[PDB]
Amino acid sequence: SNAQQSQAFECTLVTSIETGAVINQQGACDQRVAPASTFKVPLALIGYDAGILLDDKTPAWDWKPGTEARAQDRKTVDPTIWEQDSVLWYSRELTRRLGPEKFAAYVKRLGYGNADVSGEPGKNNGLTHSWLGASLTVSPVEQVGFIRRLLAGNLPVSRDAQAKTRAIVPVFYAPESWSVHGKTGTGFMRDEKGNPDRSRPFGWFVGWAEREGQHIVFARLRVADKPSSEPLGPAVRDAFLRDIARLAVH
Repeated sequence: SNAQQSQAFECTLVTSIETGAVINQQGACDQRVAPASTFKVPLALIGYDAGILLDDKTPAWDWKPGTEARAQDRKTVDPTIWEQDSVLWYSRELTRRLGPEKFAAYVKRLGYGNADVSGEPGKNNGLTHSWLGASLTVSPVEQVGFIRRLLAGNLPVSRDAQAKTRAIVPVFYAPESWSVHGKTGTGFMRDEKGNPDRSRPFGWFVGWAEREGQHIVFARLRVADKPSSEPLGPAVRDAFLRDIARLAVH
């Protein structure tokens, strides 16, 4: 096989909030990958603490000509839609108001992954592409640790910002009355030259879930070595919701 060796892998990490113990772990769950749209969770947190984001419906911004955005994103967006629909330009409008110093200050203070939002050295894309592949990476275990802290309010930002961040995390309902609060992410791994490799798509689903008062925190990440027709983030999500009852039984 003239191609390079396969770097595909899967992780599924579920931990109990009440006992602190791992419930189900498939894969090493320690590999770092760009958070993609999962970064909207700590970015909402940064925005609510800084005061650019106010509540679940404000500020409402309108897409305007000249801004890079998918055809579905060209509408009016507020924090709820931003999270539910993964609106990339709203994230970049939020970082543009934050500025490079405030942005790297919050990411470092949150201890989120490698806390590197400088971007690719030479392209000055820290504020626009760092969470997509340019610099910032995070592992499943670090996704679970951050979400655990967010869920308890122990992150080093205001507790009201954490409450407002939890409120716009999208909600899903899984079998056996599991209420799931999760965020997807989809992207491509980088090739040797630093360009997106479309044969290496990846998908995330990270968040927490509740059933009859018990809480779990989870992270699922799939990194493929072959192209996919559908976005992996939503596919990983749908598979996780179908499985979470058997996954959380231990």
